[PDB]
Amino acid sequence: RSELTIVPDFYPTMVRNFNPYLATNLRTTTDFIYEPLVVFNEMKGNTPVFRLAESYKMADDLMSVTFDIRKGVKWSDGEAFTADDVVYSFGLLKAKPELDQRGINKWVTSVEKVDEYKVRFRLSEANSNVPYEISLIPIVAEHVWKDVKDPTTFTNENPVGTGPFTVIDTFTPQLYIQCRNPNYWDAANLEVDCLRVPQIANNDQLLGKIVNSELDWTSSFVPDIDRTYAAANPNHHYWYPAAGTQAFMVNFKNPDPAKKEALDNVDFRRAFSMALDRQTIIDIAFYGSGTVNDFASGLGYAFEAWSDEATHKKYKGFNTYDVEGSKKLLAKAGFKDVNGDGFVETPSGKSFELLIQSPNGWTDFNNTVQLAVEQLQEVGIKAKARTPEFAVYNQAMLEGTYDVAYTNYFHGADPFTYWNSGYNSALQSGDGMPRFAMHYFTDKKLDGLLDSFYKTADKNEQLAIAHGIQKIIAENQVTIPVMSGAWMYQYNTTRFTGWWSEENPKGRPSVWAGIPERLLHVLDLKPV
Repeated sequence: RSELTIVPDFYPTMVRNFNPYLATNLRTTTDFIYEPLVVFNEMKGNTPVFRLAESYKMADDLMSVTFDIRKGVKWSDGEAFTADDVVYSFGLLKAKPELDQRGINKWVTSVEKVDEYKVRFRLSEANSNVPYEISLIPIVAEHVWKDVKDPTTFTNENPVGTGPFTVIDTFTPQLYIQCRNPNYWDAANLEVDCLRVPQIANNDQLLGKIVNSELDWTSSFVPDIDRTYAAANPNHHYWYPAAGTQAFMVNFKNPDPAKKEALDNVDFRRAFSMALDRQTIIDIAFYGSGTVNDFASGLGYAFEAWSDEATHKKYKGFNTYDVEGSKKLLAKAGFKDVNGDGFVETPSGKSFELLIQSPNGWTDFNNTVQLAVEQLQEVGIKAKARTPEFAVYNQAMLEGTYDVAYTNYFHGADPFTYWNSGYNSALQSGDGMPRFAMHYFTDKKLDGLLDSFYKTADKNEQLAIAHGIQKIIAENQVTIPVMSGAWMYQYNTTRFTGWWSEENPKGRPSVWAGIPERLLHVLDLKPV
């Protein structure tokens, strides 16, 4: 019996709740107990990997999509998994919207049974991203939940699932073990017999247990990891691939004529970007946990699959640490120190200072701004750090009164979330809008491409649209991308091999609930 010790989440004690539809539950329910129809491998162009369903096909009008259920799949209790399960699950969520955590009801008007192994989702809007959203919704057993009078308080203590681990072998306040689904449709590929889940309340307890080498799969913050964890045992490894993008946003409509002259100048934005030392920002402010983002468009290495490598190379130098190239571009653009103070004045000769914002209390971001100031000072740009409370920092962007601001962004399964929220001109106005697109740069074509990204299910067409967005953003150096966050993930080779890593980058390696790829990952694990 091979047991794999995982820590998808911390708890003060173990409470037996495997209801996939409750916010508060055990983090080994989704994916392990209830297998999705499809798991999209986001790190790899968001390519779908077929599991419970064999295939899906959207209508050319993109108002509906059908899935073909794989035949022969059984619930850990022996019962057959069919379209009836899919139809029931979505109906349950449609009728009791609080069970719908992801808000899928927004997209799916109804789910109908085409036949025992084929289901059709009817949509309320043309959107080729719906199959991806559908994949994230857990499917339960109709023959079981139909008799569950209270799905909102039901704790599902003796789960009947389609996933690889459905048997609750041990359950105590300090530990629970979830073992192999005896009717698992893909048992041949499952070599791990059980999931050993130890109770760990916080980072302190985890650190102690992880350095002692008693864990296999974790996704927790580990301080001074190379010294504390890596050096303790040669079987101690970790891989932190790229995540969400972080950057400095410049205000194109700065109300100060002099500052605008600088910010609303593509060459100055490029100089500003070449002065930054990205790798140092990651190593110092983020303790080495992050990835350099030298994409002028901000695409980032989490989506290199979507990148037009030619557009990347062409502007990559404007997003690489280059002190003398910076001083030179500024010189060529007319930004000269006519005052004699060591700081560049605008080309029309006006003096200026740039206030760089970061929310009060966000230490890593605050330190990043401080480093940016030092670095900008080396090229003649006069900047000063400021740390207003988030509300003000946020209001200043929505009101367009700020100069420069460091910020992170939401990170989707593909580049859309970043590009749309960060650059769609329609998001720069209206009441209740976030700060993400508040740089005030506008381009009718760019918006056109963003709004068409999901209006085609033709991948290559969509891919072309991606390249189109990338070129517009990169050539205008709209913002100054700095880095990509890190996906936390540590693995131990003492008991298993096959782990994903920089050398074997099959996908997002984290063990957290919310990372569907963890199912495919556990399936690549082989005991030692």
